[PDB]
Amino acid sequence: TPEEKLLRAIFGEKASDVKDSSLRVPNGVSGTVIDVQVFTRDGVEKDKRA
Amino acid sequence: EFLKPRLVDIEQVSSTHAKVTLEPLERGFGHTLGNALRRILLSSMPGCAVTEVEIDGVLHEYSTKEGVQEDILEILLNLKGLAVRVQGKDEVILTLNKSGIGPVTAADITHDGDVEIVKPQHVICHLTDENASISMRIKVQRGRGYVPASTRIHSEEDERPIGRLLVDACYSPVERIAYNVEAARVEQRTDLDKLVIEMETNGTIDPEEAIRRAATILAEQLEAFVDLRD
Amino acid sequence: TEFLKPRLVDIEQVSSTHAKVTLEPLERGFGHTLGNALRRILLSSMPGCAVTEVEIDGVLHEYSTKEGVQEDILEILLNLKGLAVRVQGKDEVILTLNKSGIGPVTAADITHDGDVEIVKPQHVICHLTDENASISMRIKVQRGRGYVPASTRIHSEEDERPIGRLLVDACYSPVERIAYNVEAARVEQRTDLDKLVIEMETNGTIDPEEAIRRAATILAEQLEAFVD
Amino acid sequence: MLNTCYRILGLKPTVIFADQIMYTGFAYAARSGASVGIDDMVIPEKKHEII
Amino acid sequence: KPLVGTGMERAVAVDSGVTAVAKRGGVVQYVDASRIVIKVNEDEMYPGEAGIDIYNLTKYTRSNQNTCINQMPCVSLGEPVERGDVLADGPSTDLGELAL
Amino acid sequence: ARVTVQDAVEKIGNRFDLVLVAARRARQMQVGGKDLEENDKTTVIALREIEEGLINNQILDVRERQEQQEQEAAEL
Amino acid sequence: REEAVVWDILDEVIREHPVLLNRAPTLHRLGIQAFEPVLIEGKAIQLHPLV
Amino acid sequence: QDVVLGLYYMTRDCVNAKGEGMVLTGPKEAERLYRSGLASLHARVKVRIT
Amino acid sequence: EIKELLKLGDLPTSGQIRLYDGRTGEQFERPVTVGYMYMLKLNHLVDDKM
Repeated sequence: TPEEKLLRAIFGEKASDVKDSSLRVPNGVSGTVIDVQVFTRDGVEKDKRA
Repeated sequence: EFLKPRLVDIEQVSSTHAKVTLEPLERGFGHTLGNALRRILLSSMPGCAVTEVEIDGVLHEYSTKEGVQEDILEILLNLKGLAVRVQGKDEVILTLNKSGIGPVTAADITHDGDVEIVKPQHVICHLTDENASISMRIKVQRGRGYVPASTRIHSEEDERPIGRLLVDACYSPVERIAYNVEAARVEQRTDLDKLVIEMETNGTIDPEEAIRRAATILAEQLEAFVDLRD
Repeated sequence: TEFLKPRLVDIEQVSSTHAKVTLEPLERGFGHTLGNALRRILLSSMPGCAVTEVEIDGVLHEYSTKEGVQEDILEILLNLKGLAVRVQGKDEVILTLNKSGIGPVTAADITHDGDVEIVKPQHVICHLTDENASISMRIKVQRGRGYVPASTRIHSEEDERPIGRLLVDACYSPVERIAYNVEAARVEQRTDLDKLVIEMETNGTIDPEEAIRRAATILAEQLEAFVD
Repeated sequence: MLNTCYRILGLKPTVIFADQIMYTGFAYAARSGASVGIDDMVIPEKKHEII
Repeated sequence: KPLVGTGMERAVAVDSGVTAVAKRGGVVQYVDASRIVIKVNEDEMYPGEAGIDIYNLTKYTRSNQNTCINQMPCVSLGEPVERGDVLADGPSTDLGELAL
Repeated sequence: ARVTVQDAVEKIGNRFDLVLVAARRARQMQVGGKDLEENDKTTVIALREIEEGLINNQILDVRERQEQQEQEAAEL
Repeated sequence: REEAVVWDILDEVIREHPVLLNRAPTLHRLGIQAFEPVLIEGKAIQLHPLV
Repeated sequence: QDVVLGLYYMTRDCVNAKGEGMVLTGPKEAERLYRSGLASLHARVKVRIT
Repeated sequence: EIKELLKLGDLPTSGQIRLYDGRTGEQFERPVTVGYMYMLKLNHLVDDKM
């Protein structure tokens, strides 16, 4: 919008080129993490953790 | 012109049992002091108990070291009933190393100068291999009542490591307190009682020290009624 | 180790024989251990003075009926049992009442001695009808501790009583009714704190706030040989 | 006892009296310890001859 | 356990699948938090190249209702185990019985 | 504080207009047209005025038509 | 984050604000009543016994 | 259901309890007599009520 | 046959003990029952209802 653009030039912040959609623990539940599974489609390179 | 209850002989039935007596109790006061104290002893006696264990190669409580025949969630439930005394310090960090087949008891903890383990045959875990090994660094603190591990997670202060297993702490040396007010006969009086406070601790708190530590909790709380300040 | 003492102790005065103290915030569970040891001291062991026996010169039995008075003999004793009398020095003093006229016999019509001091002049003792101007008796006040019914001493009475020595229930303590009530309160992060709310009357002779004070002294002195 | 207290005094004393009747019934019911054992339910002596 | 049962608990905890019941008699050789090793007797052992039985337990896993289901060993070293015995408790079981 | 509006229903004897007389008045405190308070909200203050006799459906109208005579002054 | 002040503002927003409790199969008109809340700790809605 | 079993137990009468046949001086004297441990909660007394 | 066991543990045959109150310290009149009920814990947890 227009006001959001004036708020940019005053502070010159870079545009965000990607939206954050992380996985987050549900509300009000807390406890250790006892495992992790990582499946990879055949044809993409595994990250350092998988 | 009331009489004053005076602490008298202390029968000691076992290392954990005990009985006291308060000889010249006036009429009607056997139950006023008897239950006023028993609600003080079961609530507010200071003791020490484990507060967080840290084993050498295990990450979380739901793991299982190889060589012992118990989960890491079951070693913590055996440590939580570890009766221990700390003489001068506030918090200590005990240590336990052992290898070879056979049970691991509290007698195998590295004997520090102040920390005096009281029940030295308390079993902790069994090692069922000739080349197994456990190494844990327990911790001990002082407090009163019962503070779960969830509460202390708010006062963790950036608990950096992820190998720090936390156990719930129940610092209280007494487990049951009865009493019986029976008839006492002084050399010349018509109405007089005799209180018999039969307390049973877990070998940590001294009996005589445990009743003076109560009256200074009660007589200190009645300072408010002695002067009403509006 | 390091406990929690009460601040913001409010006291509300209404009908000066009455009074309702509040208090907070006490530790968890210190509401009952405190207010209940106080209620046991006000009711059972608290020094005071009250009448114990009377000598109606014209009546010789608790069930009989005296001339001129509109009332009975029993309902007479109900009046004296509630007479609030505070004596200064002695422990036994035998007052005498002798009234004439037509109407109700108030309390100030008794003789007054050198240290005895009644605390209600308009207390009615008996309504006296006309033509008589006649009533007489001996009221016997003495000091003691707690409350002592007239049933237990008569069961074991060694102080011999001639025919016509009525035995009136002796209530020594100055508190008439006392009952606390514990409730929840917080200290801005702890939901489990207590708030003792005492509430006490008295039979005139001593203000309520002076009874709660001199009761905690009786209980704070028993622990004189334990605290340090 | 509550139906008469409403007709005679209105709603202010009947709301402040339906509580105090509850704090007195709860309190003096605990002093009973009205616990139901197995000696309570009594079989009549003549349940066998009547059958 | 229940202090007041009906004797139909040893059959509802064994005839289910949670317990790890022995398959041949013998003698326990190595109990551990996640494994048991029974060394069978001779008369129960087959003639040619039989060896031993070895039971793996299933430590903390996930059920359908998200509760946890893991087995704990209830034997020691040297304890002779017989055919039809019970070696590993399940979830809601204790010494073979069914404690809920 | 309030537990029963039985006093307010005495003055306004309907209970369907006491909810309409008090919502109109309680707006005025909420939007600071006016300030007649023991740490109360604006809907328990409007009921402690009706309970005391200083507000009803006529005292709100006539105090509004005395606003126009005020607004007529500054209207010039 | 539930700082120490929001509990001071949440205790002040709930001053005289009545909430409407209502059970599942509302048969008659007394299945929906209002109550002045008082903040407790836990996860269960308390409820007066007479109600 | 339960506050009515408390009212019932309190306002019954035995035939011979502690403190039987005595005479009291009002409800403030009975509650101060039962809580003191002298008279039973339902013993036949005679009081004065206004 | 339940009564033959309570004479083995030296208990009151009637099955009812005389409890004391916890706070006041006084004794419950008319003795009470005390036993051992095997209690389950249904999984209608309130953490999933709220």
